[PDB]
Amino acid sequence: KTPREVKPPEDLQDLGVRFLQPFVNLLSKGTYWWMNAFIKTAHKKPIDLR
Amino acid sequence: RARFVSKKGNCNVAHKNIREQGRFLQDVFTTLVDLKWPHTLLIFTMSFLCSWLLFAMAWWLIAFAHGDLAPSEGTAEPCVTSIHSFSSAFLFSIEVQVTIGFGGRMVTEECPLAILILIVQNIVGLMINAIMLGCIFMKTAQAHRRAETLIFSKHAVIALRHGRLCFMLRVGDLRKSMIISATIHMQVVRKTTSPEGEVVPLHQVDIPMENGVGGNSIFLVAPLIIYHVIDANSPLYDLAPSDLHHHQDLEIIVILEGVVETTGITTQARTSYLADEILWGQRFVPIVAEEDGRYSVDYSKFGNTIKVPTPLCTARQLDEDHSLLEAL
Amino acid sequence: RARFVSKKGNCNVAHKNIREQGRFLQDVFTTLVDLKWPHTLLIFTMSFLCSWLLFAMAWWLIAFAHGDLAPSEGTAEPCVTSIHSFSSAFLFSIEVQVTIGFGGRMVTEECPLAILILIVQNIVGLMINAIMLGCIFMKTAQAHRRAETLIFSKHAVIALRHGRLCFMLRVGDLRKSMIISATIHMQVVRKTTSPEGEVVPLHQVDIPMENGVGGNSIFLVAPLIIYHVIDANSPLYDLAPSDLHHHQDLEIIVILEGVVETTGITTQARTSYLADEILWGQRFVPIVAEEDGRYSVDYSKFGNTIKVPTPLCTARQLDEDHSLLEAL
Amino acid sequence: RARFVSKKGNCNVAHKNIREQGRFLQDVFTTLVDLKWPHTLLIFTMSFLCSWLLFAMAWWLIAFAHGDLAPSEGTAEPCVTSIHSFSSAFLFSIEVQVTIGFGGRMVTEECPLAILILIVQNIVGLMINAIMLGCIFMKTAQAHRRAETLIFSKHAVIALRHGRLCFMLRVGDLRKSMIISATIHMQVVRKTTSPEGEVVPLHQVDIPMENGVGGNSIFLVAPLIIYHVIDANSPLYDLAPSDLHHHQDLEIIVILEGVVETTGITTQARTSYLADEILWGQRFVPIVAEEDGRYSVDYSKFGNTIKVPTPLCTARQLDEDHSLLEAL
Amino acid sequence: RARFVSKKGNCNVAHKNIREQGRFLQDVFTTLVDLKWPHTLLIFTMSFLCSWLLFAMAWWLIAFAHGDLAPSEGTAEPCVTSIHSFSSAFLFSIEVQVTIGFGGRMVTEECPLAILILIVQNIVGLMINAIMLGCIFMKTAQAHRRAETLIFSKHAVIALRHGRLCFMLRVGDLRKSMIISATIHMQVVRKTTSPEGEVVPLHQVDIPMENGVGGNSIFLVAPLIIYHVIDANSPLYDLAPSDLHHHQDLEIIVILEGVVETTGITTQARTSYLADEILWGQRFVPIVAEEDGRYSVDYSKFGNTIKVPTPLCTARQLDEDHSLLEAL
Ligand SMILES: Nc1ncnc2c1ncn2[C@@H]1O[C@H](COP(=O)(O)OP(=O)(O)OP(=O)(O)O)[C@@H](O)[C@H]1O
Ligand SMILES: Nc1ncnc2c1ncn2[C@@H]1O[C@H](COP(=O)(O)OP(=O)(O)OP(=O)(O)O)[C@@H](O)[C@H]1O
Ligand SMILES: Nc1ncnc2c1ncn2[C@@H]1O[C@H](COP(=O)(O)OP(=O)(O)OP(=O)(O)O)[C@@H](O)[C@H]1O
Ligand SMILES: Nc1ncnc2c1ncn2[C@@H]1O[C@H](COP(=O)(O)OP(=O)(O)OP(=O)(O)O)[C@@H](O)[C@H]1O
Repeated sequence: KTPREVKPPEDLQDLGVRFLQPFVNLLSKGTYWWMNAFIKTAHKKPIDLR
Repeated sequence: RARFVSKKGNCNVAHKNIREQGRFLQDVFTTLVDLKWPHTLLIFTMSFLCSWLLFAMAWWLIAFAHGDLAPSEGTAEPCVTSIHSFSSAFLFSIEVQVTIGFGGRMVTEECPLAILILIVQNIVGLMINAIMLGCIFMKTAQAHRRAETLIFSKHAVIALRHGRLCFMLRVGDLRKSMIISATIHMQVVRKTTSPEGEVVPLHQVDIPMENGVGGNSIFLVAPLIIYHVIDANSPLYDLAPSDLHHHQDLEIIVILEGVVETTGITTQARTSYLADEILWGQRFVPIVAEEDGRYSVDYSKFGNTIKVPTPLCTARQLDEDHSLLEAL
Repeated sequence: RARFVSKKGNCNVAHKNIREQGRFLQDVFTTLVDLKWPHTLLIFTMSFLCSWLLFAMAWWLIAFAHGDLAPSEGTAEPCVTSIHSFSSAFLFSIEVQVTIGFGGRMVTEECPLAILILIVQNIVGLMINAIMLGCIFMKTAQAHRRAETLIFSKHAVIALRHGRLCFMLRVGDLRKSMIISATIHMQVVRKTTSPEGEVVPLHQVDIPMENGVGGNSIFLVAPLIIYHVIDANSPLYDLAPSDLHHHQDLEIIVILEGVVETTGITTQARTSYLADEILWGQRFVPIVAEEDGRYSVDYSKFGNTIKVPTPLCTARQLDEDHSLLEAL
Repeated sequence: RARFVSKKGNCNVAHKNIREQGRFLQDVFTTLVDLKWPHTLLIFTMSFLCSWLLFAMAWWLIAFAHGDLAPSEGTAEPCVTSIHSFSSAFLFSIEVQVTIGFGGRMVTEECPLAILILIVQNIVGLMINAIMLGCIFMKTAQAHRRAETLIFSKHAVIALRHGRLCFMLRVGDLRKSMIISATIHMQVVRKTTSPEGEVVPLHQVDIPMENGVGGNSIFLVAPLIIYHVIDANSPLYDLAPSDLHHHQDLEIIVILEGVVETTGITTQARTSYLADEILWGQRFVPIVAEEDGRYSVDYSKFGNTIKVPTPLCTARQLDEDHSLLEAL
Repeated sequence: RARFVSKKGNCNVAHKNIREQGRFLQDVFTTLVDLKWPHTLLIFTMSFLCSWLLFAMAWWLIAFAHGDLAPSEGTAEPCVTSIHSFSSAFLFSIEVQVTIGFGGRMVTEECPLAILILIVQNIVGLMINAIMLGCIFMKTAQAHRRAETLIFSKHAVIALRHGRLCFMLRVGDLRKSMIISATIHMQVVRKTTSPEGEVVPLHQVDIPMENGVGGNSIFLVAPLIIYHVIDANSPLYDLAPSDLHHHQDLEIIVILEGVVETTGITTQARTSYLADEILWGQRFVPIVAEEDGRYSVDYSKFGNTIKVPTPLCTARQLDEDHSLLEAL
């Protein structure tokens, strides 16, 4: 009966404003696939501080 | 003191001694549709098994009555080619009814009764197949998968709007798929009594939502707030703070009814709020923000509210003191 | 003096000399759907039989025109392999159209006309199969199996509520499956007359249910009471006790319309009450009780009422004496 | 001077130069559903023919590329057993895609490319079969077969009811099958003009039916009369007798919308009445009589009326003279 | 500053951090229905491939465990006739599950475990086939192909009607197929605030369409104009010209909901107008003309308007100056 379900900070504590590895898997945490995505927009649009 | 409807739409009421029986032979389909998947699966599988085995026994018995298992003399031709064991007749029945028909075991003209059996099994196979397929269809077109995504905050708040003290609650839809003709029926329930004296345990009063038109339809894309303005005609016009509590006979039944976008069928979600869950004097914090070229519905902190004081008396005494202060 | 609608929803009215004919070739499907199960079964079975036999005659005739039954000379190859009797051609037709195709009797290139027959029978088989399956579907998705569980007490009572004399009746749903947008249309019917003089035999006045919103939707989980408040605009405002009786031209048609939960389709139940069944001066006893952690709808004694006196005069004379006592 | 809607529901309006194109690849299904039966039949048949012939050419070409038509040397085994003519490959394609598979001509391991072709043809066969069957279903579940039985008298009459001059018409349902939530939208249409001056050719004003509740639902079992009470808010409040005629720009669009009983889908019938068909000063004779233990709806003389005089002036001048006679 | 709904019905709002997960194993069907055609096709094809290959491995393994690939001694009979390569077992699996069954490779009584495998594969084949076919059906019965033909002019105009300043817009239907119970829900949205102070980003007020009955249903055959009369209760009663502009927080959400004629299911189209698209002081030119014995809806110049001046102040100041000029 008991799922001991969850308290995931990866999404929750992030609250929607974050930039780092934890939500990414160990694989990307070694190979920066998320960082690939992050750079993906830097071509189509100049980055900004917001 | 039970909840009328669970916080997840469960109608928490047992029937206990219906008089009559069920539907003669139509309740089969209805009771078949809404039912746990593995049980329905098993029922259909076992229907196919029994249909196969029955005609398997039939074919085997026919071959045995034709005197076709013993002789193998070469002269007399079988009712059906090359069957020597009940296993053979069973394979044959499967080949027939599933419409496979390999050919190594084949019906012959030597037994017209066997031809009758063939016709019978084909007709039965088509009938049972169409029944199973109609059931599987109307089951795979099932609703209430969406009715679980239609979320409702665990709490409802009251506040002051337009100088009036109106009961509110936030509604939530999580799927991008759209509900059509989304209609709200807030409905307060309690054990209330007429002046003449009759009391009914679960009395039900349709409390109208405050809509600029007055109707009950909404257009839910971003999870919004549903609210009732408490007027002297609303039963909640005698409600006061601190009267609400989990031991106060009080509950407001919230009904959401609309058409699924992909499937033209209709679904209904239910949620309820008894007295304590109705937080007094708060406001749901706006979970929407103008995103970068977008509207950002922060679904996090969804039902998170904020406390605000208020005149801690009935809307009755609200209008009392208000009339006393306006006619001054 | 017949009942307009039976106590079980039967519209007890015959048509007697419709002018025109029916639907050219679409009435077939509609008249096919709603129809007794064994008759529909038999119709489909016999459709399959005739479809099989027709092409059976076709194949047999082709083999016979090819000069393929007599010779067996060994040289000339048949249109279709190894058929020697009409029984053979019939087995072949069944194998083809049911998509079994054992193989002992098989189409050959020697007759292109036979290839045409094969194409024809396959197309016809698929068309007839899809028709039968669509019909079986829309029949197995049939409604009004639920419309029988929607029960209504054999009697309706009037009493005093809010100092007002309102006509009531209890509604009942026996299935745990839920009806969506359950809507009530109480409708009084009699042979009434305009002031100018025209009378119509079955005149129909939609008598509005008293709903806190004013609309006609309900939320029926526990079998509740539907009621109309008799106002000077209600036609029943001239009604009096002892005016009701089984020989008083009077009847109130009760309509329940909603969407089945599992099948998004809509159903309607009907019940009616003529003058005598409308018990004067009673109250339906509350059949609900707070069970142990539950709400106990005692479905037994469902329509059992209790007698209560009342001013035995018209709501007209009610307001007359009430105005006389209030302006005193 | 055309009729907006024909006396049989035909929307007598052409579009003439829609800007854009149609639906990319979904209009196929919609345009497929509502379409004459033989044309749809032919389309499906010819789809099956082309699907069979295409893979027939495929198999034949494969056998010919394998060098399997010429040699018959006995050693080299074919891609597919025993095909020697394009007729053979065509029979094989039919056996495969129709799932017959006699066996005399059978796929062999000697050509994996042939195995690919087999997989391809089976997938295509299942996809095309499901498409054809879904189309045949939603076509055999078609509506508007009932929408033809919903009849409407060729004429509409006005008379005096409740001292008021109300426009009427009789409605008719010929099927014993019941319509659910039968809703009326009478709608007068003409080339009318705002005070500011703008005129629109087919202006449309929803003229409300007089219902005791006020809503637009009815309960049609015995063919009854629909009627509008002409109030100072009704556009017909400036209408007079002898103003109606087939050259008077005037028409009242009558809409009937409800759910078919057997098929939970919705249908709509349309009928219209321009000025002349609106007979002035008559009453539809009651075509119902209390039969022997039954209600006899004499469907004969269905729309037959009876002439009755009336003040031959506008409801405007009606209220004028009425106020002059009451304030006297 | 994004658009709430795109000019083509796209709900331009992202969810961003839903708390929970999806539907356990029912979201499969819903997410399956509405999905790009080639992706769904591929999913079903690959389901058939995996189902075939799995049992192919099964049959091959069984033949190999029976010691049936090596010997070919002639004495021991196989579990299944004449398979010598995994290619053989794969062809056999395809023949079985597709119900073809040529016959050259056929199940034998020598392995009851093989009979079990046969039963298993037939049951799985029927289950998967019914699932695929139900999905293909409810996908081919898809809506929103019609919802694209329901067109709306890129602009909305205001003008004077009945001496009143009413917001308008023209609606358009391009298909001759009819929508049933076509209902309009104009709904203005902005970031508005209660007097007490709470602001909500996307607040939503159902602005009622001006209908002679008051309801929200229409009857769209010729593309007509929808309009709201701006009353002191309308939120737009504080609107003024030159207040509208693409940087004015303002938008009016237009909802069209009805039943498709051929498919009894319901569809919804959406269009929106922010402040600038709301052209001030114009009138849509009548695109209808009485054709030769017909009504000519010139669908060209569909949304083309004409400019007309007007008092360039709020409906508030309209009633201000109007009361000042009438009480003079
Ligand atoms: N961010 C969210 N996304 C989706 N569903 C949510 C979210 N937050 C809550 N819910 C659902 O709404 C229901 C009631 O919401 P409630 O107001 O209790 O949220 P909560 O538990 O207070 O979480 P939070 O504090 O994040 O709102 C819960 O059953 C929960 O599953
Ligand atoms: N008894 C009836 N049963 C069914 N349909 C009828 C009947 N009478 C008329 N109709 C249909 O109603 C439509 C209009 O009816 P109308 O009032 O013209 O009847 P009618 O032609 O005057 O015949 P009658 O004089 O018998 O009423 C016609 O298209 C007709 O098909
Ligand atoms: N306990 C019950 N459960 C289900 N259906 C019932 C029950 N009681 C009555 N009904 C149904 O309701 C219909 C009318 O109800 P009615 O008021 O006549 O009940 P009744 O016959 O008086 O029985 P009771 O005295 O128990 O109410 C009947 O046709 C009956 O089938
Ligand atoms: N004649 C027409 N037929 C069908 N659709 C049209 C027509 N004219 C415009 N539309 C559609 O209506 C939508 C908005 O209409 P709009 O008023 O912008 O027309 P428009 O672009 O001004 O063309 P026009 O000047 O011909 O009206 C557009 O997306 C367009 O596809």
